[PDB]
Amino acid sequence: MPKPQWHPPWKLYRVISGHLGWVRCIAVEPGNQWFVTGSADRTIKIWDLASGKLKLSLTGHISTVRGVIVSTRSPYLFSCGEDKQVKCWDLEYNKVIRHYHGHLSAVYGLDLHPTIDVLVTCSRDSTARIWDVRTKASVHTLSGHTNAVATVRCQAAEPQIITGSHDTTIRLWDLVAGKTRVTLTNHKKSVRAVVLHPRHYTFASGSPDNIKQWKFPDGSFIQNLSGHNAIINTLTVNSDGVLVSGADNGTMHLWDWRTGYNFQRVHAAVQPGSLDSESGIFACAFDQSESRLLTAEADKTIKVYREDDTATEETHPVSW
Amino acid sequence: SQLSKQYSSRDLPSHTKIKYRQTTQDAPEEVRNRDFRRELEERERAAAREKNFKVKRRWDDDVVFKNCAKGVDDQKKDKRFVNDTLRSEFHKKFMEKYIK
Amino acid sequence: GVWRNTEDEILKAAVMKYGKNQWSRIASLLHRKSAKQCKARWYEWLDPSIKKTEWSREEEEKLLHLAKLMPTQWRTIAPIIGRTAAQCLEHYEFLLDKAA
Amino acid sequence: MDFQHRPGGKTGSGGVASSSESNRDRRERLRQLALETIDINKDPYFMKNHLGSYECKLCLTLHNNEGSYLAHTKHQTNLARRAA
Amino acid sequence: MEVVLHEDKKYYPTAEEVYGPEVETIVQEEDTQPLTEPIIKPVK
Amino acid sequence: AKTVTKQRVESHFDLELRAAVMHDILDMMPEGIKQNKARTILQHLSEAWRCWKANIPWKVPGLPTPIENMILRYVKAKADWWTNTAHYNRERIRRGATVDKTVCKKNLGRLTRLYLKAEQERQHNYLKDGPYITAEEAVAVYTTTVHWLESRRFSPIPFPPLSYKHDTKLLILALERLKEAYSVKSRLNQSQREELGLIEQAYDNPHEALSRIKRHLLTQRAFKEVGIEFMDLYSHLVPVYDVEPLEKITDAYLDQYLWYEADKRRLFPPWIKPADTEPPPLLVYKWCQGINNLQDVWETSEGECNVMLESRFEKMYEKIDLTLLNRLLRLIVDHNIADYMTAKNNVVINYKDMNHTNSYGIIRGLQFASFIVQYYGLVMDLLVLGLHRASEMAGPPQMPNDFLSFQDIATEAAHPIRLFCRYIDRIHIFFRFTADEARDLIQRYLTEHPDPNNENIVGYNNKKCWPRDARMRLMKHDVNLGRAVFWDIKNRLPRSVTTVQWENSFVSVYSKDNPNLLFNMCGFECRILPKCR
Amino acid sequence: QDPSYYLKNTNAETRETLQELYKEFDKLNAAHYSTGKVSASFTSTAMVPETTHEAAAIRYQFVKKKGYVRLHTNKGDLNLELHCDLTPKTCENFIRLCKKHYYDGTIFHRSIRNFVIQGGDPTGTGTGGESYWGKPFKDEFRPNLSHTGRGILSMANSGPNSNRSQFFITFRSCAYLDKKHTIFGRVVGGFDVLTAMENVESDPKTDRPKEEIRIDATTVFVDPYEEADAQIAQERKTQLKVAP
Amino acid sequence: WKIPPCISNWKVHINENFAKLAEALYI
Repeated sequence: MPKPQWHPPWKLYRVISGHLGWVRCIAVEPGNQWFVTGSADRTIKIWDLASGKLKLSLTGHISTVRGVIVSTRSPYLFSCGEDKQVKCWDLEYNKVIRHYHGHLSAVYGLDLHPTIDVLVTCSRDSTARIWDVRTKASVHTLSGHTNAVATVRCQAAEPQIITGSHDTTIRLWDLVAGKTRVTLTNHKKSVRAVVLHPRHYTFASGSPDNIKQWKFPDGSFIQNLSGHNAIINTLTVNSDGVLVSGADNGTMHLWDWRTGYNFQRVHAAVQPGSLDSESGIFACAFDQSESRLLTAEADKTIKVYREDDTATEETHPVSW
Repeated sequence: SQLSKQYSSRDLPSHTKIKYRQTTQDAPEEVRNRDFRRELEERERAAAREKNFKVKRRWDDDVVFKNCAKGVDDQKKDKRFVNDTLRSEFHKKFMEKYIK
Repeated sequence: GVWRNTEDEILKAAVMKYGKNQWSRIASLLHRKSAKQCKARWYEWLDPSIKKTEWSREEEEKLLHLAKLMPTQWRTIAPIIGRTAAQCLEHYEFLLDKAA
Repeated sequence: MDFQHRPGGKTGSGGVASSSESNRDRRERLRQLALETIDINKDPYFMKNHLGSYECKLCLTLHNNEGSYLAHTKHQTNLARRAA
Repeated sequence: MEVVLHEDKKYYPTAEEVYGPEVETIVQEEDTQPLTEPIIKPVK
Repeated sequence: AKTVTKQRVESHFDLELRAAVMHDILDMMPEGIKQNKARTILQHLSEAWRCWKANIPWKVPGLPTPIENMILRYVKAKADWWTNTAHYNRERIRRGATVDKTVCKKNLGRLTRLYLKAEQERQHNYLKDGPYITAEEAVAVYTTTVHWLESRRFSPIPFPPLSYKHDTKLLILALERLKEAYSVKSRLNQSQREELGLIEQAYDNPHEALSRIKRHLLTQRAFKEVGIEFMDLYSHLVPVYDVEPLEKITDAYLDQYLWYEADKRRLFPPWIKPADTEPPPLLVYKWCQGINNLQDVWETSEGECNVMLESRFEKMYEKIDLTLLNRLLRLIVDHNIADYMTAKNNVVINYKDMNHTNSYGIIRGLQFASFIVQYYGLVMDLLVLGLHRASEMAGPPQMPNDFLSFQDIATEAAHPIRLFCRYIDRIHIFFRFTADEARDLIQRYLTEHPDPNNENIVGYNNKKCWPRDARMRLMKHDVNLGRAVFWDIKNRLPRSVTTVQWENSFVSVYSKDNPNLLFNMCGFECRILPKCR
Repeated sequence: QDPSYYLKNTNAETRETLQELYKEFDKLNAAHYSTGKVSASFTSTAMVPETTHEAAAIRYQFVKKKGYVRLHTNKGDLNLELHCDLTPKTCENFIRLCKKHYYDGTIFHRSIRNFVIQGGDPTGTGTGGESYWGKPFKDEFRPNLSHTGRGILSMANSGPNSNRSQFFITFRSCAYLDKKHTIFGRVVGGFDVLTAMENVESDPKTDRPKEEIRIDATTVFVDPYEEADAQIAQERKTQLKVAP
Repeated sequence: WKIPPCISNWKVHINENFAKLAEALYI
């Protein structure tokens, strides 16, 4: 029974308001100069990382934008909406240059390969589609989940595609055949978010049942993190191993990646004019500097937390 | 579907090239060697620095109420972001502008 | 304008069959009776939640108190006291004639 | 010509008929409402005559209209007289 | 009190009161640049 | 798969919202519960959204708490989408870019529901938070009203007599007013033909109608509810009320009798416009020639500046307290007539499933509503101008003035307020100030509002339709004088009663600096340039 | 600030008008289904808006099953069981009558001709005596334990909120006492004594027994309503040890 | 988690400053 390490806690230092719809997704520019929020106001808003000023706002999705990602090696924006469409945007002309169409239902998430540069889009028709970027053709259609696929992870390691759906199963896919190889039924509830550690060849899955850490490539079941047992809509992990789990009740639970020890339990506030039901976290994301945490709250706010740098190990003790 | 012979005009070959990020466009070759941390504190420091006989009365004496425009100041009350469109200030301005 | 007991029973059965929101459907049944007349006859006379009782001492005191203070707004007075406006105006004029 | 904003009318309908047909349809609807209230009450005192009139067996009372029997609800006095 | 009017009718506290004073309250709307300015500028 | 086009927006949006409801309801269920009842949850959510559309307080006390919070959160999302979509639709219809009848009617229904929700909010907040008018301000206005009424020797309007000499002729004029609407002889409907039959019944028997009208004025203080609607003028919406036809006939003949009674007693002074004597272009010509034919008006050599102020009353309707109106109308007319006036506005506004009682706003569907708005604007003229300057306007009550005559040039120049014109709520005052009084007003204005950076120039609103040579020149002194004048005007009127906005007002200063005097009376933009200048 | 601030040229009778006016002038309560005030204030604009969701409150006679009082009636020591699961107000009324002697030391209130015998009331009229609240408890007949069968004890009343101490053991099934008197339970002992008291001589004017089964004592062998009172006292004293 | 069935309809305190103002109005 190892003694867990001490990750320092976090403190809220800025709150951004201005959306008239729910902040569905937060993406950060990979050079860490600005970030961007895709809202339920069908608005893709580029915000400054430092000043927090609204750089730009774009429309075009006829329904709610579910996913926003900016390519790390190409100057392109890939925004999937709930209008059964994905828009590729050239930011040099700031226009929709390419259209990805063919999902029979509303698209809930997307991911890109970091080196192959191929698109995967999980939607409400219990399927994902794998599209070539330039020719906009769905060269594959991953299927096998019975419920709508909540999230997809596209990694360069094996297996490449990790799909978490609402049928309490996780599918881990061989990419070259487009076929699922591992299926995990171990979650009792809907798998809504998964997070990969960037170096330890491992991942974790958040559900209303529990959190489950596994290991690539066979999906070997490493750990079961109990606690924060609400509808975990979003997950992120630091390079330090600081695991942030954010659920639809607006609570942040912060953990060590290795031991699974919950070191922080922080519930944020809401907007002044807002309901108590409007506290639900849609996207938690670290910056590229791994120093600022951006949470996408259901009162149409973006709450960015700083590290609680004044904390010490005896002011914040590690339990057991 | 490997067998279809119907071609939409949005299915034509177009935009077939892929532009990539140059070193002016934050290339991944310089993303790795660049550390975003002290960039973030220098840009936050820059933002924090650049944040900063017969005599009559007074002719206006024949009124009942004096100085009624005393506490009238809008300031940041309109800038208070109420996230409730029943009580949104833009919504109230919309109602008085569009309703006579 | 007249209200037969047959029409009142037809209106009560149409309300108990068709709910409360449907009124042109009720006015199709009631010959030479518009939906506004049906709604006014129901909620002003035929509604069973109308307090068709006699006034308590507390109800008389509140009626005389409110009609003395804030004058001649029976659609304001009647939801405070639980009566209808015709009932409260009639009983207030009865109390006025009792005082006079 | 606003084809998509024309009023509601379909071919092969027939149009609105005479007011007498609407009046007897309203009488049939009131008959069905009266029968619904009679079936809700489950009252054996209601009877249908051979000529199509209403009989109150609790009073031995004829009714040309259904509202006459509906208002006949003195009725309870002769009902208590027949109960003895 | 001197009766508060329906012109203001100020519900809710301010956002610094709600979130605390140390949180940088960013009530930011409208774009600081036009759409013609390219996000991530091209070479020239 | 088909694209989600314009005709498929709301259906796909509600379908995706329902799918989100299913995905966000399947996940807090623990082990067990055979009766999941997702159809019942959909019925609860549909009833909640329908009751929010109807402004009905929706509550099912048997309902689990996080399911109830999720229902409220989803209804909040749908309401925000509904309100923002109505905002963009109203913006593009005001631009005229979108031409669609169903979009226009849907938007008009959305704005009607939102405005009636806001009005029910305002009425409940008024009745819950008490009177906005305070006590001593209304008591002082009441006392000043009594003082001016005793000053004008006003014999009060009585109850209408049972045998009046021209009651038939006033009923004929009211029948002309009522039959003006139904002069199209169209197919109409049952309510319109019912109203026409009531009109012809009162046309056949005048005497029973007069007896019934006096009977309702004596006795009837409970009236039917009023319907409401709007028309769109593509820049704003204007309401139309709907009253019972018998009450419409009663209020029309009552309006005719009180208007002839106010004519006979000469209740309204002739500064009040729209008067029946002149067209509004002739009123423009009268106002222009009254500014013209004043003495030494263009000679601004010694700082006798000419200030033209055109403004409005903004919230002149919604802040009228009915008990204060009852107390003020018991002064004017018979107390049963005043009780009829008070109980007439205490009726229920209705639009489909919108039902709320009006209690603090005014209703512009009443026939006498024009008279009481002119009476309310008259006592606002008493409040702003003051009783001494109002007596200098009207002259003696035995020998009244016209719209634009006084007793003397000294009676003009005894006050800086020279000329006055009230057109319902649009207020048009011509002032002639001296240099010392203008400097004193500027000094007190800068005493309350100091401005070391001289920022008062850029807050001015000018007439943009005229050329730059035609516009009044914005230096510091004249704009500070106009802002001081508007500050002095705004210091008189309390915000409990009404407000006057700088953005809606226009203040022009003619001086030796500025050779033109600009105003806009009705639709007529008038620029004045003297032949000396 | 000042009342004469934003005011000038004050009139005289105005000043004595204002002068005359100034001269004249929770642990177990969580019910989880919430209050409807928040949803009502969100779905309508005619009330104060509520943003925090409020839970509904609920003691409500937190009892343990059924109690059994052996009433020493004139036919013998007959044990009548009142079920607080069936009717907690009737159980509270019967247990309070047994404790404060509205049933012990009392006579039979009523007896019908082999239909129902009502005993344990100090008034002896049919619905008299004392309930738990001082006034008579609420009358409601349960569907699981109704006023049917043999020995079925019901808190006898002429209507709702009128059952105080009179418990009516019904010797036969009848719909007259159903949904008019609160069916407390059934007689658990002395069934032959209860049948003999129901078949005893009774005057049918007030429908009351001449051979009245008079409960001189009420030995509580089990008491669900007094168990509810003891549980409420224990829940009060568990928080009164730190917050008296 | 017991759900009662939904039943469709389609298929008060007043401030005494009113009284204070009314009494001042009568005086």
